[PDB]
Amino acid sequence: NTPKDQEIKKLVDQNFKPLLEKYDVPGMAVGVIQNNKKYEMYYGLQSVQDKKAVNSNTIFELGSVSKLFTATAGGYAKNKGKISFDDTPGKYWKELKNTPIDQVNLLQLATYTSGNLALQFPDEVQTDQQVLTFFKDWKPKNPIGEYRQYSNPSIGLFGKVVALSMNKPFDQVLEKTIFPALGLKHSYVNVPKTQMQNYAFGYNQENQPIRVNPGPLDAPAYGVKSTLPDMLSFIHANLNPQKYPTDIQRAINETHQGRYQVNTMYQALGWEEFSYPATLQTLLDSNSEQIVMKPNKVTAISKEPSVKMYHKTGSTSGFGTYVVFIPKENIGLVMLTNKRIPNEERIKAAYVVLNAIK
Ligand SMILES: *[B@]([O])([C]N1[C]=C(C2=[C][C]=[C]C(C([O])=O)=[C]2)N=N1)OP([O])([O])=O
Repeated sequence: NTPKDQEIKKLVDQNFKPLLEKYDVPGMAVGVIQNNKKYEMYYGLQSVQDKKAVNSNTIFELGSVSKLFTATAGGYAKNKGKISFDDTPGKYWKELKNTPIDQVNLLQLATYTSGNLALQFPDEVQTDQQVLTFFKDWKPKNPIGEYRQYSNPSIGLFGKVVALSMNKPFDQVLEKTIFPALGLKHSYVNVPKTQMQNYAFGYNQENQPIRVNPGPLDAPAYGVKSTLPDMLSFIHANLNPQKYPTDIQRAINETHQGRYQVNTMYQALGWEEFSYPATLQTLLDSNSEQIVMKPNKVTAISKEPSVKMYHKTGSTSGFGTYVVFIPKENIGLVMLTNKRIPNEERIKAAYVVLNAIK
């Protein structure tokens, strides 16, 4: 005879709250959506030195969960006929016409299969001129389309091309088109002066306050900041795309389509996809050092499951993110922290909570 809000709170207290003491995490926001009912749980401090509590207004760095907004933007551009995933970047970024990188298509950039792009740009690459020079000087290594290497430059270039195709800088594509289409009110590429009071400090592994550094093509790769209420609205859109206008509806569905497999992990656009029900170990394997940090030969999808679940981890120097949703159970979860904790702890906490809820 316990209300649903209190049962979810108890499960999140049991599974997420102990991670704050264990990893010395100053602040955490955990959100659950089930049957279009949203539950918001806030713990600890957005700023230790200011003694400001995490709340519904607190802005967190999403890190690589930013890639889900880049993927959604690409899906929007494709379904409006602004790009094809069979196009090469040279069609939109003319200075890349007839260069080796112009042999790589947009889908291969978005899904990390160029065959010669690492996690990060070289440290020296900062300016737009330096980014252009990097891609002009790029040469293939592995056969194009065959090897997955998780890469910021790779989806970064996809983002930049999607932006060129819509005649707007990438920050404006998200802030003026995609965020408003998804009904997000407190989501930013650039947090304005009037919201800096709501922008959490991140905390590094010595619990020193830090925020993300500017970097080359940072926005499309890891540059989005958001609140728990906005991230629950984003999960709602992914659970119920039919309720949104055609353009963003088709954009969202585009991001759910598996493109290839690496064992039990299906690479969608931004999202990782699994046959549901998934075992905990399947979800843990998706974020192993081998999958995240090294190249892996991809396979064609040979078993398309009827029922799928989707997740994505995100990290910056000072922030950890995890988002997961299961269409069949009409349920999802968001975790935001202002200190990185191991990916495996995020995945396991979410797994226990989502499997225990009635
Ligand atoms: B994204 O967030 C890709 N990603 C992670 C990072 C990162 C992680 C930890 C520290 C630092 C640093 O100190 O700046 C950066 N940069 N890009 O995805 P994952 O790692 O898969 O969740």
